[PDB]
Amino acid sequence: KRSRKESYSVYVYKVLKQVHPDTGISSKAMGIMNSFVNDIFERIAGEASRLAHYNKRSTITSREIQTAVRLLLPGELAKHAVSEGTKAVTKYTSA
Amino acid sequence: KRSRKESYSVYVYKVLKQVHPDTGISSKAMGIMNSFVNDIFERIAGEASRLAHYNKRSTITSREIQTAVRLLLPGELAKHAVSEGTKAVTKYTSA
Amino acid sequence: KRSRKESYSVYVYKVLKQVHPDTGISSKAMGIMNSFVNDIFERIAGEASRLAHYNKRSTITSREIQTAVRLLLPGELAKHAVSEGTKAVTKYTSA
Amino acid sequence: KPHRYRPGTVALREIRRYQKSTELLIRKLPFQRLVREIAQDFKTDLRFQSSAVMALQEASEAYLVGLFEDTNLAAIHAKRVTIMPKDIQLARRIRGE
Amino acid sequence: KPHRYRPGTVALREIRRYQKSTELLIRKLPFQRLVREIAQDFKTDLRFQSSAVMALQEASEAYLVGLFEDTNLAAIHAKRVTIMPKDIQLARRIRGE
Amino acid sequence: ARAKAKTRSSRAGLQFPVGRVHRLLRKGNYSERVGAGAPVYLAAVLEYLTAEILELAGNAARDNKKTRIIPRHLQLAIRNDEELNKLLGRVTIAQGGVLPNIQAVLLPK
Amino acid sequence: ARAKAKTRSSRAGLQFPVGRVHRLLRKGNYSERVGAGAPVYLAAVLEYLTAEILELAGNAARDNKKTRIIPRHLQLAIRNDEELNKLLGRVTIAQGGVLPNIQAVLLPK
Amino acid sequence: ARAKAKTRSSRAGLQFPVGRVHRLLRKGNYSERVGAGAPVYLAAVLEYLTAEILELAGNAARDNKKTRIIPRHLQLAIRNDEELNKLLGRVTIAQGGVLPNIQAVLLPK
Amino acid sequence: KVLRDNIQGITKPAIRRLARRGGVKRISGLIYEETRGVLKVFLENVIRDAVTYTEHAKRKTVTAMDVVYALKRQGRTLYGFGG
Amino acid sequence: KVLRDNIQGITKPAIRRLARRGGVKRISGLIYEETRGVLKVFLENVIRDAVTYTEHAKRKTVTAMDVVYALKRQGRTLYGFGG
DNA sequence: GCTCTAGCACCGCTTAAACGCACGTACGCGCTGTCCCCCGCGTTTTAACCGCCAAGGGGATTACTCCCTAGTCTCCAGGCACG
Repeated sequence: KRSRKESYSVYVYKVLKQVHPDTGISSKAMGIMNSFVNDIFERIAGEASRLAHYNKRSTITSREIQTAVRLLLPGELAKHAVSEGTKAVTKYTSA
Repeated sequence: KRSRKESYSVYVYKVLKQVHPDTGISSKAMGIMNSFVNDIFERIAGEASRLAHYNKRSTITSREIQTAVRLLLPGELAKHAVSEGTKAVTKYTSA
Repeated sequence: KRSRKESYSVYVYKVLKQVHPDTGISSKAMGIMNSFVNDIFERIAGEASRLAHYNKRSTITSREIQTAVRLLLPGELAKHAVSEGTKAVTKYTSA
Repeated sequence: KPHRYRPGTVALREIRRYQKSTELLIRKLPFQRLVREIAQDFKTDLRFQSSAVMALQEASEAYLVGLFEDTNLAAIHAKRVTIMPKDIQLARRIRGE
Repeated sequence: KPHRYRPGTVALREIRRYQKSTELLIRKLPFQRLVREIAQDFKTDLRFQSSAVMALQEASEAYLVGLFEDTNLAAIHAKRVTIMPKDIQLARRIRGE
Repeated sequence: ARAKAKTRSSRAGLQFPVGRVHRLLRKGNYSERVGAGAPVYLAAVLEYLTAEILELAGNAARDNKKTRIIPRHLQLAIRNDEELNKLLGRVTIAQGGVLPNIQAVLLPK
Repeated sequence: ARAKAKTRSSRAGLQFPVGRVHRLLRKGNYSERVGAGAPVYLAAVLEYLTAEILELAGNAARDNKKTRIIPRHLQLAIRNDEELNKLLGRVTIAQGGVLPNIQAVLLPK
Repeated sequence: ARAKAKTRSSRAGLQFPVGRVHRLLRKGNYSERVGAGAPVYLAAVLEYLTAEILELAGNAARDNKKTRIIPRHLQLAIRNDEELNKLLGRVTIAQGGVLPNIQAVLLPK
Repeated sequence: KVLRDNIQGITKPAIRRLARRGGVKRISGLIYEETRGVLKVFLENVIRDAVTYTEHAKRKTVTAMDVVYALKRQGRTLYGFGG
Repeated sequence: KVLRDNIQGITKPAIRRLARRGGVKRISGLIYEETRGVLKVFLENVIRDAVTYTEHAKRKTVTAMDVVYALKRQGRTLYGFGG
């Protein structure tokens, strides 16, 4: 008997095949991507919590992360991310 | 009232509100965009018809337009176009 | 068991014997004539289709392909083709 | 002595001004007279939309600036700067007519 | 002294002989192998009939030779009988690539 | 008891119509039958091209410190881009003029 | 019980096919419908064009003292007509080579 | 009697899980309320990040002509980009080594 | 009613403005009449087509839509009046 | 199986014979390199198009019919191979 | 899924193509003079632009009613395969 350990397996595999169908994966690289997504997630999450404390809002909306991604993410990366999330949330509200 | 002269009006304004919320649109620039969409749609539709006759196909699906985008649009734009078109058809299959 | 291939073989040979009874013909020249007939037929068909598109006409008429002859076929051969086509439709409807 | 700019300096200023400029470079009513004249050569008593005159204007000037860009390349090809009829004939013969 | 012509006379004979000539100017086997070289540069295990190799052949002399009429019109524009590469890429640019 | 009329463009998550593009493919007379991926794919490539060129148009307008897009900005935006130029070599923009492309030897020393 | 089978090209007094060109337009997807005089006119145009180029081809074969037409004769025929060159200037030929065209300064002396 | 299941990732057209990130923000204990657009926004941000870095890593793997991505490819991918360098200056990569960085004085001559 | 000379109505300094838009610094004196000629010839090339659409439409008035169609037939497609 | 550098298989005297058909009297030694380069460019375009045609047709052998289709697309229509 | 056929693979002579060197002649082009020709600017004219007003030709729309045209069943006959 084994307990399942959660990871970011199929999502990184699918996004790689969406960007490069003919490029393979090694498992140590897969661990590096697991640690990357966990690290950046906790960075944004902690910054969002600090903003919620800071403006005394009891909530984290899309606007808090919008603020947080010009906080941590730089510039063109941040503005492309803002655009991606903006179109994502418009598709989400349309669905 | 008069008969409706169909155009791409509201679509060009909403895609601009996605990509640049603050800038405005002139009627001349909007006519340029209408004639651009007319030209590119005409080119891709005509080449799709060409591939329909050429492979003796009565059917034109996304695969022939992927063929046509690989034909007409050069390189960087071609693979970019294939990427968001593939994302679009996957979300179409997932409705 | 092989498949029939559609060509312009005896037709071009007949009009060849009408314009020059005593001469011969090669197969490479026949490929040239077959591709020529296909290309000019396609050019006239494409301009006729575009003309029917422009003037919202859902049918291909002899008047608008005559227009297409004025368009693609230049100068004096255009009016010779007009004479030939009008004569041909005259003895066709009289038939 | 009244001030006089050197030959070519005002030419370059015209170049910079008119590359920066976007407006029409032909008087519109003599253009309309000419296009009505040449239309009358092929079909009598034709009428022109003013927007159609503008479209023929912009297509014509676009054709001309493309040909002149070609002849500038032909002139710098020929180790010269004064464009010549041989440059225009060359550009048209290269373009395939 | 042995028999030897002035420069250009044999060139004129070459020009006349291969404007008269209808047969193929380039070798078959290295052309087919070069087609295969570009083929596996794009997708591996790609095959060609001899007729397709002939078709790319005919396209190659058509395209290249047409560039040479455009090129020597450029060369006679530049008052020269010797062509230089700048004629070729300027001709390609005027053609509208 | 019919389902709510929800749009195929939002099914694509896109803005250029599946409906209008499919209609002009059907009535443009290009094939007898048209697959469902065809109008969504072609609307997607038009939306990509439109977004890219209005990105360059907006940057061109803000470079000229102006707010509203003009065909001067459009023509500038087209011939900064090599693959757009190769796409639109034979197309002339209304009131766009010519981008400053000045050959060097005719410039003064 | 039935009328005798009569070819429409000979009804028009032409050799080129009313039937094959009509069916090929109807399956070529250029409109939904075709007028009755349209493929007769198209066949007449094609027969005229082929008659002209074959007349010049027979002339070229007689000039070369040959009986059977060669694509060299066809290229010689097309490039020696200015209006056919205006029709087929961008068309490349199989085994036709080039028309004899030596320039003024290319010739010696 | 029940609506068919659609994931929020398919509603947003993302393939990172919206629900997983929403859970992990609930149980990451960062606020007692979280706006609904927040986790899908964050998942889209990581989607852009992972897509960017997998473009870079796949391109690097093609450049060293290896089919499978390796942490060396990842470490070249991060360290050859400036803004990812600022994003991950203080990050250790297992078996990624160091970017090829030789100073100009270390070269001979 | 009839017009005989409006090719000279496209003035020489207007051609100079066009050539400055074409980036020409120095223009020969023999250029201007040739530009009149080539613009003239181009206008037959365009307007026979445009009149041909117009007489296909059973109309008498030239429209800009047919101008766009004639220009795109020659592969010089004009943006700004289609649709 | 794999080849590296067969582009010189189109030999220099082949290019000379081509220019003799093109009516070039004197061909500089600098010329042959960009002729090979532009020939690479043109064939790269044509074979890209042709490979796209064949991969659309789910085949593994290029036909000359697809070649003349690629020549229809790019604007160098060729006669005589069943187009 | 089958099949069958020309491309792929491998094999064996044959000098034409290639190629390379060497003599030779022509080729491009810079300097510089020389001649010439069109731009810059000033001045003068004049209709272009503006702006303002009358009028009607036909573009466009709606309706009507009829010309026509693909489709299909069927039949037969000339073009294609084959020699």
